[PDB]
Parts: sequence; structure tokens; C-alpha cells
Amino acid sequence: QKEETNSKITKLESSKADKSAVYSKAESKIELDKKLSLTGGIVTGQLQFKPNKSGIKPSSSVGGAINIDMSKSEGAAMVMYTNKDTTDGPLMILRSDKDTFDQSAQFVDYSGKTNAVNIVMRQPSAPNFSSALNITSANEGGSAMQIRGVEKALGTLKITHENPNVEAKYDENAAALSIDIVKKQKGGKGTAAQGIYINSTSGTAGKMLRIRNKNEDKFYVGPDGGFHSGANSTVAGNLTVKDPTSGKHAATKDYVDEKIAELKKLILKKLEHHHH
Amino acid sequence: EETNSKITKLESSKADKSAVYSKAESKIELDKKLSLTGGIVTGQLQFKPNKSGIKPSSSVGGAINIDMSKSEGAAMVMYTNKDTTDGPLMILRSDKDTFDQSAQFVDYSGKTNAVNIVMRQPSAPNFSSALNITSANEGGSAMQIRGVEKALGTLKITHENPNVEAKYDENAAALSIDIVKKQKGGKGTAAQGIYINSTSGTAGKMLRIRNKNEDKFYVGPDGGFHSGANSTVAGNLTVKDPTSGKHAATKDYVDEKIAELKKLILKKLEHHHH
Amino acid sequence: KEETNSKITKLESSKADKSAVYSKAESKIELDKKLSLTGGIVTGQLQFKPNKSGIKPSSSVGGAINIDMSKSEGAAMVMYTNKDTTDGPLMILRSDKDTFDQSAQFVDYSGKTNAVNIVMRQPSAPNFSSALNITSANEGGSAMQIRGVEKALGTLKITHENPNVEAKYDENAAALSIDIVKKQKGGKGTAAQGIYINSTSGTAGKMLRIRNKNEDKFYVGPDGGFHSGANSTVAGNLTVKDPTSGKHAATKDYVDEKIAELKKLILKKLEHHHH
Ligand SMILES: CC(=O)N[C@@H]1[C@@H](O[C@@H]2O[C@H](C(=O)O)[C@@H](O[C@@H]3O[C@H](CO)[C@@H](O)[C@H](O[C@@H]4O[C@H](C(=O)O)[C@@H](O[C@@H]5O[C@H](CO)[C@@H](O)[C@H](O[C@@H]6OC(C(=O)O)=C[C@H](O)[C@H]6O)[C@H]5NC(C)=O)[C@H](O)[C@H]4O)[C@H]3NC(C)=O)[C@H](O)[C@H]2O)[C@H](O)[C@@H](CO)O[C@H]1O
Ligand SMILES: CC(=O)N[C@@H]1[C@@H](O[C@@H]2O[C@H](C(=O)O)[C@@H](O[C@@H]3O[C@H](CO)[C@@H](O)[C@H](O[C@@H]4O[C@H](C(=O)O)[C@@H](O[C@@H]5O[C@H](CO)[C@@H](O)[C@H](O[C@@H]6OC(C(=O)O)=C[C@H](O)[C@H]6O)[C@H]5NC(C)=O)[C@H](O)[C@H]4O)[C@H]3NC(C)=O)[C@H](O)[C@H]2O)[C@H](O)[C@@H](CO)O[C@H]1O
Ligand SMILES: CC(=O)N[C@@H]1[C@@H](O[C@@H]2O[C@H](C(=O)O)[C@@H](O[C@@H]3O[C@H](CO)[C@@H](O)[C@H](O[C@@H]4O[C@H](C(=O)O)[C@@H](O[C@@H]5O[C@H](CO)[C@@H](O)[C@H](O)[C@H]5NC(C)=O)[C@H](O)[C@H]4O)[C@H]3NC(C)=O)[C@H](O)[C@H]2O)[C@H](O)[C@@H](CO)O[C@H]1O
Ligand SMILES: CC(=O)N[C@@H]1[C@@H](O[C@@H]2O[C@H](C(=O)O)[C@@H](O[C@@H]3O[C@H](CO)[C@@H](O)[C@H](O[C@@H]4OC(C(=O)O)=C[C@H](O)[C@H]4O)[C@H]3NC(C)=O)[C@H](O)[C@H]2O)[C@H](O)[C@@H](CO)O[C@H]1O
Ligand SMILES: CC(=O)N[C@@H]1[C@@H](O[C@@H]2O[C@H](C(=O)O)[C@@H](O[C@@H]3O[C@H](CO)[C@@H](O)[C@H](O[C@@H]4OC(C(=O)O)=C[C@H](O)[C@H]4O)[C@H]3NC(C)=O)[C@H](O)[C@H]2O)[C@H](O)[C@@H](CO)O[C@H]1O
Ligand code: NI
Repeated sequence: QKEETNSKITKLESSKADKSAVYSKAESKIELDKKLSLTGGIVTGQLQFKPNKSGIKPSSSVGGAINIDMSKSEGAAMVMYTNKDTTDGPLMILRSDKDTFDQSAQFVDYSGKTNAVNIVMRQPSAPNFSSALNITSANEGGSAMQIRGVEKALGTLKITHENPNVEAKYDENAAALSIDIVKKQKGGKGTAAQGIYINSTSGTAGKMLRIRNKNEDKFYVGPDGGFHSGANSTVAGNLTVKDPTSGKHAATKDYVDEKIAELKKLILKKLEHHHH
Repeated sequence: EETNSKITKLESSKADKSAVYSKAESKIELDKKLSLTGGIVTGQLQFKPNKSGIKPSSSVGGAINIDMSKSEGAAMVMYTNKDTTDGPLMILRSDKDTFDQSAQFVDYSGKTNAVNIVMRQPSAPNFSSALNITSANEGGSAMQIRGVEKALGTLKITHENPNVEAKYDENAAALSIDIVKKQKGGKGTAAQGIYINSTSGTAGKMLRIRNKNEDKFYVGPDGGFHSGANSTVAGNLTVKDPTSGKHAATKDYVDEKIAELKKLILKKLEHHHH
Repeated sequence: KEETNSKITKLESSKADKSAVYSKAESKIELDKKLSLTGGIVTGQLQFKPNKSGIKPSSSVGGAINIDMSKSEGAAMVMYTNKDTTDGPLMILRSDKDTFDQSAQFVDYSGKTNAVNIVMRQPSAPNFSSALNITSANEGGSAMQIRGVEKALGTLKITHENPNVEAKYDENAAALSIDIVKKQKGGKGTAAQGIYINSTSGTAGKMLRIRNKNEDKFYVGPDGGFHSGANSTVAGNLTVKDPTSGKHAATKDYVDEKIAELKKLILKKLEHHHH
């Protein structure tokens, strides 16, 4: 015992941490479990990104406010899933508001051996008016959509219509491609727009329009504009042509009339001076 | 004496080492958690909102919201250099056929292409596309496009020869259409290739075909056509009786002119005297 | 008294020093720098680098990020900008290996509106830009494919709408515009076709049907026969079959043979008439 164990007690009261002024390990676990671990976890509220002088890059490998690199991992980078019956908005939205914006909303830069982007609308229980992909532009200065391919032996755009039913005449009103040409919806007075415009700006040796059925040629328009039709055909009007110079060329009115006039002349000549 | 009270107050009121983290242990535990200023996540981050005030708003909504208004750079980049893998990079999925919104909505103002998909040149050509579209919904068009072009096509397709040699692409086309029966047990099809219409009515050509920018064939708004070269029908062609020199003559026209000449000649024959 | 120096040494041993632990307030400061699972604002780059981390391809539960909206209103993800200009696209998907055997994006959609919907809004000034641009340099495959099963519609539906009230303003426009070009770098030409229509199975339908105000104007039928609904022209000869009906076009052979028959009959009547 002394008078100075009271010094040692005061050193402990001074130098050791009070319970009320620090978190216990259990309180710490509680508070840490409310935070996202780098190894994964479940976010139940809104996660907002608001980068601001944050070194975010445009790079298509290392950029982005979010960047997901799957180079060393199996699996998808990102999945958005819903089994909801109905809801108040789309799964994914990309939006840009300034008409000076000089980049795309979405850029896909794809190397690989399957389809870069693949959009599937599954069979509904009841048919309805909806599409896999809808495109709309209100920009008059540009094509709403552009496609450019380098196919050796295929179409740049390939469209297949497939009968949804087993019965051969169920799809008789359907088409692979349907084109409409309309006046302005709000107060338009008409339109002069064309349906299909085909050109070859460099010049092609190929057929401009080729039609087949069961793989057999039925109708074509050649590079010179001449056509070949494979069956009986009709013009509800006159057909202007060149005068024929071969047996199966269509005859003109001039050709008929000239032939008639030649025969006439020869016969009238024989009539005016036959003797018995 | 009464210092055993003071000792018991310290044993009661002071924190035990075993029951609290050191500063060093705290750093370790904090470094495992994501800083608001950024970090690297190495596991799955799952979003499971549930009565969480998530909105549909195309500016402030989303379980994730990225606003790039005040920042340079991309909002999001998904990248892979992997040789092969077990699934697509991004997937959107909706399971109920009553679902009444889109999987993806792009709302774009700007002066370049809103969405831009590029398939790069492979080492070896293969059957794969930039964009593949499939619908099993018979009540709707698989794809729809609407544009308001002053002087362009709503859809522009260009085919470009992949090779220097002029004939290499002789089996290619800009647009290729096929019309097929149902794959599982179908008995045939009556579907059409191309259906063009103007529901309001157009003064324009329905089909206009050029080569090197010079008109070669067209179909006009009335259905009449102009062909720019020798042509063939493997069959009969029905026309109207000609009323001008270069109109094609009908069988009736030929026969009536033959009959008129006949009549005139037989009349002169039956009635001349010597 | 005397031996409580053991009890003091047990306190010096067992109790935490102030200097070696964070106060509650220091802890709050450090925790407030970290993201709460209930939400918050990230201001730097969030990087995902999974590496033997059990990430799956599943279109319901996979992904380094997975968003399930089954139990919640709202969008899964929103990317927005009101910026004037910037240095790159909002969203980017990129794959580098030409052996890569999956898609960049897969949309598996059931529902009753459009799966993917791309809208280019009206700009202040017309310009050359599109809602959707597609480009392939793969010669072995079609740049784009579409398959549909429509009962009574087109698989691809294209509408051109006049941007202006005046009827002739859009006279150079088209619903579909096709070009056929040689290779840009040193190409010697092309033999590619414009439009190729086929039915591999065989169709009873018209191959090409053109209407104006819903009335048939021109068509090509399943057999290749055409019907044109107005005055028409060939700048050249037209080969046809010899006519066997009144309105069939007459051939040169038909004209010549009928001329020769009449000739024969007349010369015969001439060499044998008597008065
Ligand atoms: C159908 C038809 O006939 N239409 C006619 C028009 O023709 C069309 O023109 C368009 C057009 O050019 O506007 C053509 O589309 C282009 O097609 C190209 C493929 O051949 C696409 O690459 C191009 O898209 C651009 O590609 C850039 C690229 O090279 O990758 C992208 O830029 C990169 O962006 C990323 C992300 O921001 C950056 O990371 C990257 O950078 C580099 O990053 C890195 C790194 O490691 O991350 C390293 C480097 O050091 C960095 O520099 C960018 N790269 C560069 C080079 O800057 C662009 O974002 C992307 O847009 C397509 N162009 C567009 C605008 O879409 C189409 O093929 C034609 O058909 C014709 O123009 C018109 C008038 O004549 O008439 C029409 O009828
Ligand atoms: C090719 C052809 O001829 N087809 C024929 C059919 O024509 C096609 O019709 C479709 C159609 O109408 O179904 C046309 O597609 C529409 O095109 C419009 C452009 O002209 C698009 O805007 C429209 O897309 C819809 O756009 C909505 C919009 O109002 O902009 C979106 O709604 C917004 O969604 C966001 C995100 O969920 C919400 O935030 C927002 O809300 C507001 O939010 C905010 C905010 O700051 O966030 C502020 C406001 O206070 C809130 O109210 C929504 N907006 C509002 C106000 O509701 C939709 O999500 C999006 O769908 C296109 N519509 C569709 C369904 O795709 C196409 O142009 C035509 O070609 C024709 O229908 C048919 C005739 O029988 O025949 C076909 O052959
Ligand atoms: C237009 C035309 O005539 N073109 C023809 C070609 O025709 C086309 O063939 C395509 C083809 O490649 O087969 C057809 O596309 C396929 O369409 C179906 C819908 O009918 C679509 O489902 C295919 O996408 C694939 O879908 C599967 C799926 O089963 O859902 C996806 O796999 C799944 O992935 C998720 C996520 O990773 C997993 O969770 C899930 O477990 C997994 N499921 C399974 C079973 O593994 C897969 O990712 C996806 O590819 C789609 N196929 C492709 C490759 O896109 C197209 O409809 C059709 O028109 C024709 O093939 C050729 C023949 O020479 O000629 C062309 O002219
Ligand atoms: C109304 C009419 O019949 N006009 C007659 C006129 O025919 C028209 O010719 C013009 C033309 O060649 O100038 C055609 O305009 C072309 O239309 C296509 C499709 O809409 C469009 O792609 C062309 O734009 C050019 O093409 C592209 C491209 O990306 O496709 C790039 C060029 O830079 C771009 O400008 C467009 N051409 C122009 C210059 O606008 C129109 O379709 C025809 O109807 C005919 O030539 C003359 C002489 O007989 O008479 C008129 O009455
Ligand atoms: C088999 C055959 O030759 N039928 C003859 C028939 O021609 C058919 O006419 C119908 C019709 O106009 O009623 C055509 O059907 C139309 O086909 C297109 C292309 O698939 C489709 O877009 C039409 O859908 C309508 O489209 C629109 C719209 O504005 O886009 C509005 C409507 O809601 C939508 O349904 C579709 N029309 C309908 C109602 O089915 C068909 O393609 C032609 O083959 C001809 O009219 C009659 C009389 O001479 O004879 C038949 O033999
Ligand atoms: Ni006589």
C-alpha cells in the first residue's frame, strides 16, 4: 500500500478507453454489415453515380463510371431480370437530352463468332401488336436506320417470314417486308415519297431485283433495266415499245400499219393492170 | 480501504481489449468495404429493391442511376478480352407475356447515331451478324421503323464488295428475303415477299431502280412501269388496243386491220370493169 | 492493502488504450465514407474484376451485377446525361477476341409492348444521324437478320412519314434506300444484287405487291407473271409468245403470217376471176 497507488489508478482512468465512448466489436459488426463488402453483397436501395472531376474515361476497355471487366472470369457482366406482371417503366433506360450531344447512347464494339446483339420476343399466350425492335426518328436530315455489310454470298439484311401455323393459307396476308408511305400526321396535305429506291453508285453487273419461288427464277430486273417475267402478264393500259426486228418481238402499231400499207400498194398495183 | 471501489469502477467502466477493435483491426475491416470515392468489387453485386422508392423516371430513376451531366466519360463500360465464355456480356430478361414495358428504352437527342453496333473483321469469315432479331409473336411485326426523311430512305442498306475483284460478290444482295413454312410440320405458306402501300396516297414512284445513278426501271404511282432495255415475257402479255404509233399492237388490232384491207380489196375485185 | 499491484497490472494488461482505438465519432467518420446497402452516392469509378468469383451466365441470377426488379416498381437501370458534348458513348459493350462465342447483348423478352425501343427525338436542326447504325466487316454472314411469324403483317414494317405539311416536300425521300458499292479501298467493281426475293418452301402468295391508297397497282405473282395497272414503256424490244386471245400483244411473226395469208388469198382470187 501507499499514498501513490492513487497515481496508478489515475493513470488508468486517464489512459484507458471508456466503454461508452467506443464501439464494442459487436456494435462494429452491426455497423460494418450495413456496408457493402468488396467481395459482394445485396443492395436494397438506389445506388446513384454522380461523378464530378473523378477521372472517368471514355475508354472502351478501362473507362466508365462503372467498368466491368470479365477477361478473367466466366459469366455475364450484367443481368437485369424481371418476372413482374406489369410495372411503371422499362428495365434499362439510356437518355441524352441536348441535341449537341456528340456521342451515341450505346456503342457495341464486337469481335466474335456469334451474333453481337440478339433480341428475342418469345411466344405470348395470346398474339398482340408488339415487336422485338421498334425504331423511330423525328430527324428529317438522316436515315432513321443504316446498315452496311460486306457479304460474299448473302444478303446484307436477311429477312425471313415463317408461317406461324401448319395450314398453308393461314399467312396469306403476311409479308416479309411491308412498306407504308404517309403524310404528316398533324395536318399534312399529302406526300410524294417513294417506296423502294435501289441504286449502285459505283455500278453493278448484278440483277437489281431477283425473284424466285421454290429456288427457281420467276422474275428479274437486270443491270440495264430490262426485265424478264416467267409467265402470262397484263398491262391495264398501252405498252410503248420499239419497232420489232425479230419474230417474237411485240409488234408496234406503226409496224402493223406499214405492213398493211405495203400489201395494199402491191395489190392495188396488180389490180389496176391485170389482163385476162 | 475504499480504493477497492475505484478499482471496481475501472473494471466496470473501461473497455476490454478483447471486446473492441484496435485502430489497425478497424482499418483492415474498413478496407474490405466500398468507399463512396471508388473501389474494385470482386464478387457479385446484387440489386433487390423491395419497397425502396425506385422510380421509372428516365432521368432520376433506376435501382442504379448514373448521371453523367457534370462529368466526362462513359456511364458504363462492359469489356472482355476473354477467348471464349459461358454467356453474353449483358442480358435483359422479362418472363411474363403481360409485361407492359420495354426491356430497353433509348431516348436520344444528339447529332450522331443513337445506338451503334459494329461487328469487326474476323480472322476467318463465319456465319454471324451484328444484329439478330427473332419474334414468335404472330400478332405483330418483329421490327418496326419509322422516319421522317426529307430526301433519304427511312432505312438505308448498303452492300459493299468485301473483295477487290468485281465478280467476287455475285451471289450477294443488299436485301435478301425468304418465305418459309412452319419448321415443325408445316404444310406450306401463302405469305408475300414485299408489300408496298401508301395508306394516305403518294405522288411518288413506288419502286425506282438506278445503276450508276441513271434510271433503269421504275413503277409509278399509278402502277405503270418503265423498263430501260430489252425485256421478255415467257407467256402472253395482255394490253389495251394501241392508239399511237409505238404502242404494242393487239391480236384484235392486227385482225381488224387485216379484215379492213380484205374488205376493200374484195370490193374492188367484185366491181371493176374492162 | 499491499497486493493489489496484481489487480492494477491486470487492468494495464486487459483494458484498451485510448490511443489504440477509434472513438465512436472517429468510427462514424470512417463508416460515412463507405456505401450503405440501403443506398448512397458513388462519386468515383466503381470497377468490377471478378476472378474465380462464381459469376454465372444465368439470365435470371447471373452477372457480376444482377438487378432483380421482380418485387419492385421502377427501372432496373438508368443512364442519363444533359451534357452538351462529351468524349464517349454513354454505354459501351466491347469484346476483343474473334473466337468470342457469346453475344455482347442478349434480350430475352416476354411482354406486350416493344422489347427494345430506340427513339431519336426531333433535333433543333436537321442533320445526318440515325436512331440505329449497324455495320459488319464479316463477309461470311448477314450484317442483320430478322425472323417473324406474322399472321397478317410484314416481318419488317417500314413507314416513311412526310416531315412537312406540304405534299411535295419529301419527293426525294423513300421508305427503303439501297446502294450497291465496290470495296472502298481499291475495289474494281461489284456484281452484287439489289433485292433477292425467294421462298425456299414455296409460296402461293404474290412475290411483290404494290398498292397506292390501298388499291393494287403493280404485282409480281408466284409464277413470275406481272400485272401493271397503267400505261407503261419498254425502251427496247419486248419478246412475247404468239397471241391466242384478242388482247394479247401480237408478235412480228403473227403480223407477218397474217399478211402473207391475206396475200395468198387475194392473189388466188385475182388469177381466177372472170367477167
Ligand atoms: C448505310 C450507308 O451506306 N450509310 C451512308 C454512310 O455510311 C456510314 O457511315 C457511318 C459513319 O461513319 O458515320 C459508318 O459507321 C462507322 O462504322 C465504323 C466501322 O467501320 C465504326 O467504327 C464507326 O463507329 C465509330 O467507331 C469508333 C472506333 O473506331 O472505334 C468509335 O470511337 C471509339 O470510341 C471508344 C469509346 O469512346 C474510344 O475508346 C476509342 O478511343 C480509343 O480508345 C483506345 C482504347 O484502348 O480504349 C485506344 C485509342 O488510343 C483511343 O483513341 C474510339 N476510337 C477512336 C478511333 O476515336 C466511335 O465512337 C464510333 O462511332 C461508325 N461511325 C459512326 C459515327 O457510327 C457506317 O459503316 C457507314 O455505313 C455515309 O457516311 C453517309 C454519307 O456519305 O451516307 C450514308 O448513306
Ligand atoms: C412502323 C409502323 O408503321 N408501325 C405502326 C405503329 O406505329 C408505331 O407506333 C409506335 C407507338 O406509338 O406504339 C411508335 O412508337 C412510339 O414512338 C414515339 C416517338 O414518336 C416514342 O416516344 C414512343 O416511345 C415511348 O415514349 C414514351 C414518351 O412519352 O416519350 C415513353 O414514356 C416515358 O418513359 C419514361 C421511362 O419510363 C418515363 O420517365 C416517362 O414518364 C415521365 O417521366 C418524367 C421524367 O422526367 O422521367 C416526366 C413526366 O412527368 C413523366 O410522365 C414516360 N413518358 C410519359 C410522359 O409517359 C415510353 O416508355 C415509350 O414507350 C413509341 N412508343 C412505343 C410503344 O414504342 C412508332 O413511332 C410508330 O412507328 C402503329 O402504332 C400501328 C397503328 O395501328 O401500326 C403499325 O404498323
Ligand atoms: C433470318 C434468317 O432466315 N436467317 C437464317 C438463320 O435463321 C436464324 O437462326 C438463328 C440461330 O442462330 O439459330 C435464330 O436465332 C435463335 O433464335 C432463338 C429464338 O427462336 C433464340 O432463342 C436464339 O438465341 C439463343 O437463345 C438461347 C435460349 O435458349 O434462350 C440463349 O441461351 C441461354 O443463355 C442464357 C444466358 O446465358 C442462359 O441462362 C440459358 O441457360 C441459355 N439456354 C440454353 C438452352 O443454353 C443463347 O444465348 C441465344 O444465342 C437465337 N440464336 C442465336 C445464335 O442468336 C433466328 O431466329 C433464325 O432466324 C439460319 O440459322 C441460317 C442457316 O444457314 O440462315 C440464315 O439466313
Ligand atoms: C421527284 C422526282 O421524281 N424527281 C426527278 C429526279 O429524280 C429524283 O432524283 C433525286 C436525285 O438523284 O437527285 C433522287 O434523290 C435521291 O434519293 C435517294 C433516296 O431518297 C437519296 O439516297 C439520295 O441522297 C443522296 O444519297 C446519299 C445516300 O446516302 O443515299 C448520299 C448523297 O450525299 C445524298 O444526297 C437522293 N439524292 C439527292 C441528291 O438528294 C430522288 O429520289 C429522285 O426522285 C430526276 O433525276 C430528274 C431528272 O429526270 O427529274 C426530277 O423530276
Ligand atoms: C391472298 C390475296 O391475294 N388476297 C386478296 C386481297 O389482298 C390482300 O388484301 C389484304 C387487305 O388489305 O385486307 C392484305 O392484308 C394486309 O397485308 C399487309 C401486309 O402484311 C398488312 O400490313 C395489312 O395490315 C393492316 O395494316 C394496317 C396498316 O395501316 O398498316 C392496318 C391494319 O390494322 C392492319 O391489319 C393487311 N391488312 C389486313 C386487314 O389484313 C393482303 O396482304 C393482301 O394479299 C384483296 O384485297 C382481295 C380483294 O381483291 O382479294 C384477296 O384474294
Ligand atoms: Ni378483171
